[PDB]
Amino acid sequence: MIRFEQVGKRYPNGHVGLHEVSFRVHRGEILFVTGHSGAGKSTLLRLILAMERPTSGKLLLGGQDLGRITTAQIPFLRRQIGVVFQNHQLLTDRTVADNIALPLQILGMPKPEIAKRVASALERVNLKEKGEALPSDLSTGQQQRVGIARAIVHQPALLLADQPTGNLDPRLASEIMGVFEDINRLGTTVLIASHDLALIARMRHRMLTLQRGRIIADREDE
Amino acid sequence: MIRFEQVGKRYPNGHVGLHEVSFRVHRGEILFVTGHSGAGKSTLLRLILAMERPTSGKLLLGGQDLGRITTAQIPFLRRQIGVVFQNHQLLTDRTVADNIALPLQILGMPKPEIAKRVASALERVNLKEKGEALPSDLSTGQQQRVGIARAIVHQPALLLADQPTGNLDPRLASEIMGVFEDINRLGTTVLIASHDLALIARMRHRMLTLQRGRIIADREDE
Amino acid sequence: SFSAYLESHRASLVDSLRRLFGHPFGSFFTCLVMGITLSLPMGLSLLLNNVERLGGSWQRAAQISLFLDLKTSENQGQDLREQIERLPDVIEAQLISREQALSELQEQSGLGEALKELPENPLPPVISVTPKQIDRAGLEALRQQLAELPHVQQAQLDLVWVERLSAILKLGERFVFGLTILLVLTLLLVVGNTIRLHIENRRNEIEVIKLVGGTDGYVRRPFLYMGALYGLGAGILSWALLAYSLNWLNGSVVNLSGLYGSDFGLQGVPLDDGLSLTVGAVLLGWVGAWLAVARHLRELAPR
Amino acid sequence: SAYLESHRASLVDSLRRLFGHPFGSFFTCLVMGITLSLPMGLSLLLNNVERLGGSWQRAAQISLFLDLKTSENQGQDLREQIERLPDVIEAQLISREQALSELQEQSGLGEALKELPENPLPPVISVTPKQIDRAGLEALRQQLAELPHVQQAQLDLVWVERLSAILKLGERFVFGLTILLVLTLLLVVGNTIRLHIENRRNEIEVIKLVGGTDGYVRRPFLYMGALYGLGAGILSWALLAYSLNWLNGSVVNLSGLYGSDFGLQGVPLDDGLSLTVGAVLLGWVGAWLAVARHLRELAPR
Amino acid sequence: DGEKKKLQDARIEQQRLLAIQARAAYQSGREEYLKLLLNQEHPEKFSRTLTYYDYINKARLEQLASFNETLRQLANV
Ligand SMILES: Nc1ncnc2c1ncn2[C@@H]1O[C@H](COP(=O)(O)OP(=O)(O)OP(=O)(O)O)[C@@H](O)[C@H]1O
Ligand SMILES: Nc1ncnc2c1ncn2[C@@H]1O[C@H](COP(=O)(O)OP(=O)(O)OP(=O)(O)O)[C@@H](O)[C@H]1O
Ligand SMILES: [Mg+2]
Ligand SMILES: [Mg+2]
Repeated sequence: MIRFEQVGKRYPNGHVGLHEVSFRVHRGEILFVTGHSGAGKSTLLRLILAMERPTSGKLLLGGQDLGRITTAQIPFLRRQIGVVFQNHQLLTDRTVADNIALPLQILGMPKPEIAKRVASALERVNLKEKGEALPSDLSTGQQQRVGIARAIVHQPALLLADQPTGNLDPRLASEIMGVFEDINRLGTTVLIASHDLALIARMRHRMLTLQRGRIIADREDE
Repeated sequence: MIRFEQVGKRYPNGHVGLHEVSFRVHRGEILFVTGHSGAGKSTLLRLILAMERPTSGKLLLGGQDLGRITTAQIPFLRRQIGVVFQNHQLLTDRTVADNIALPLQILGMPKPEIAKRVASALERVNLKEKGEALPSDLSTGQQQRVGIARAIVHQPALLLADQPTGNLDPRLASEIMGVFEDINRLGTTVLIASHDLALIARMRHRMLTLQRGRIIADREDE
Repeated sequence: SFSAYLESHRASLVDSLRRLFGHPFGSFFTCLVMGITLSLPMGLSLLLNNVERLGGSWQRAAQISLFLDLKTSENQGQDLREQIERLPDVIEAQLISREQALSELQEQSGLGEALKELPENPLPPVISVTPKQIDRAGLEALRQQLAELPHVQQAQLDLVWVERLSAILKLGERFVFGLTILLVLTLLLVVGNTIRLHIENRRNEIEVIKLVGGTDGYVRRPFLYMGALYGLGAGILSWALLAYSLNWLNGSVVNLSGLYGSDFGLQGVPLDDGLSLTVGAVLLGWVGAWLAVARHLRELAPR
Repeated sequence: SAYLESHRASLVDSLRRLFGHPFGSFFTCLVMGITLSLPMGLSLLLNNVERLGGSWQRAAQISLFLDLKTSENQGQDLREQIERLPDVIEAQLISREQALSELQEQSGLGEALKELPENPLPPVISVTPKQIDRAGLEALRQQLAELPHVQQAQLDLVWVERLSAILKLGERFVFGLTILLVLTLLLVVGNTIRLHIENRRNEIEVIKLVGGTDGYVRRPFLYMGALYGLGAGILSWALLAYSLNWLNGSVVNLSGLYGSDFGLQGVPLDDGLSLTVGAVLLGWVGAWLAVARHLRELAPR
Repeated sequence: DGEKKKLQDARIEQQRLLAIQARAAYQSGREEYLKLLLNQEHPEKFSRTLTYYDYINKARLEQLASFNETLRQLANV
């Protein structure tokens, strides 16, 4: 339902990041992608979001195609998918309680279950000392796993996330990637991008490798 | 040498970021300070940059004291530090060659050798064909690549940064680590913080560890 | 749902007042700008509605005078009084008698010790009618039908500036029409620039709530109450300056009218026009917020 | 000698940023111009109507009369005597014969002295002080009635206190509409200039943590705020030329009917240059106050 | 004698002349001062007319004094 075929985003400048991608991802599978600095995979995950057009090929996401997408149908698809990204920004000069609760007013839930879902997800983050404070009050390491805990809350059907452990301990990394099979124990999609080959060679990973838009560089590795 | 005596910072929000610390920094000494998630070493780098209040204790960087110093004189000290922070400080909608040239317009150095120096830095970081473009026209690792290009230029006396290639692959990062001792082979002090521990175990160096704002968590691995 | 719609409006309302309390120097600074521009077109319109109440002084010049003969009878005097008032282009016809004409000279320096020799009063009664409009050129053609009366002794007009009162009037009507176009159109630009630049400010919060979901109404809701409460702050800060200004200038007009023998002065301000002034400031910030956000949402459109 | 290349680089970036979305920046140029035409457009209107004062808003007249024996050299002696008073306008002398003529054509009879064989009418003088402030009321009339050879002088409806009440309402309405518009002008400019620079707040803190100074960070925004004053000073000069010639189509109806050659001067080059450089220096002060708030908001100590 | 008709005809013509004068005094003695600053007339005009109406009235007093004083000597039989 997520199969790529003959798609690639052309750039108006002198460099085009991706040439050709064609792959199918099975449901309920833990996915990992890797590459060098010239390789394009953040545009590959942004292609699933598609805030700009792919301008080549045909792509499928369920019944509604990604090609020729309308403004009136996009934010129903955006509100069911929880995406965090590496350029870390949040609502400056507010508390962190409503920052976690940002999509919960969008979907619409009553008040007495808003606060208990904050504390139930924050226990794996080890932020019981700071539950209601400013985003600038948090650490530079702490504010990524707040955004990771944003993806944990209200259980999205599709999850994308970003490159995690940007500023987290290698010891405390083992608890956050242990969370991602617990949230993928039911029928979701997990697309964690990682680069440390030591910690991603433990269990079943598809291990897609990229170099300058070349999708076919590694096998299934199962 | 940089004498690192007793200092402790208390925030006005009610939380103690760091309880006590005292180190010893020699001329040209290399440090690899890395603890757990509560260790405020990036706050300690903000204490080094003197944009935070020292609160309690005393901090000493160089021949001038850090404390009761005028605001009009401290960015002269900040000019000779190549600070790289994990939130990416780049001017949006500008050419990429000006992003290297941010200290270069300050110091009063002539124009036709600006273009020679910005061309000089881009093979040292292994980044070609991306010149004369926006910072939005780059890969996610590439603003880290032009971020560390902002530090290596002009050969600063004190190089202060944290966690290069946190999202970039360790195949390219070994040369990026391998650049850093060549800067350290010259008469420069490098106090690089690398949050990871697996890649740094091969290098023979001095290691420091902080836990819950304590002075010493683990002993020096010199 | 309807329950989720009301909670979305209520949470955006209470966040706006917490935003309004924050930055107390900056929130009060743009509130005075929102009021002091609005005080000019409604303030000058309140002046023009107050000046037109005083209409007896403007309709006092160019009064036509007719002189009777030596024989005086008052019963044709009231007959010619009501006949002119039946004809249009009048305000009111008044006639004073010979005894009134005798009396008004006696406080004056003329007619001193002269009625001992006079066997009777020879001054005829007069009419004094001012036209209600001054229209255009061609109002000198009323002279031949005022000579239609059988008793005409003098018709001493000053013929030059009766037509020229149609020159001074409608010069000022076009003069205030110059400013009631210019001050309204400079009101629409000052409001339309500051509200649009607020959308240009704080730009980072829009894309972080758009890629995770959200509609166009949810992003517009913290700015719509932001546009409304500054408009509500505009009408209050307009209200204190107009009440201070009308109290400041009321001493001069009562000094002129008391010397003129009239009870004229600057009137107060209504409550019905007061509520109409404030809802205009609310709707202007509401309309200006809708046109402001449409540029920024089209800039980051999915397309 | 690094200041000259830094100023030229900041100016070329400001024009390049202005070409980026040019419909938005030209929208801000029009707002800065039309409100600027209020205290300058009303300034020339009070600089226009002082050329004619005898027939408009000033006709103060006192009926000071002479005795029956009057010589004409004594009248012109008193004309320069009343000109020594600081508040007079005109001083002319009327004679015996043509004063008899003007009363005859006013009554329309022409039979004033066909009955009495001798002439009783005194040759009198005309004192017309239209240039008074008139605030002394009839006490000014009593002070100007102090002549040894005057007999009787009248002033119906007291009429200098009424001329005071016109002139007091004239000055207070002008000063009422002077202070109100300049506080409308100085707050619209001061709000709008400060609220451009609250946008793009991340650019200031990038150069601040790596060093920088107050002179470098002021340079792209001093040229940005001053050029909107340069944009206003041309467009406010343009609309003042359009409005004055539009009003010129109706002043010639009054000028020809009265009988005069009264033209209205439009956009003088001395005031037109001063209108532009007034707005340019206005944008420099407003940007300097705006950047000082941005230094204090994230001060390190 | 014959001098009593030559004063009474002079008396009735000046009674006609004062009647026309007081009628002409009622024309330019009623104009308001808002008609001033207006109609191409200097403000000394329309304000010195009434004080000239004093002067024509006071001058005919000595004429009426001279006519009445010679009537009493003429009435002696
Ligand atoms: N708007 C653009 N115009 C031109 N070139 C672009 C544009 N955006 C990205 N690129 C280039 O295309 C490539 C896309 O890389 P991408 O955005 O996918 O990041 P990435 O996959 O995460 O790589 P990295 O490991 O370095 O972080 C980059 O090398 C970049 O230089
Ligand atoms: N303004 C503040 N007020 C109170 N506490 C603060 C403030 N800023 C930071 N802190 C505290 O500093 C602590 C950690 O600081 P720091 O960011 O330097 O650690 P770290 O660099 O992220 O270590 P690692 O990168 O491996 O995660 C945080 O737990 C946070 O609570
Ligand atoms: Mg730290
Ligand atoms: Mg990327």
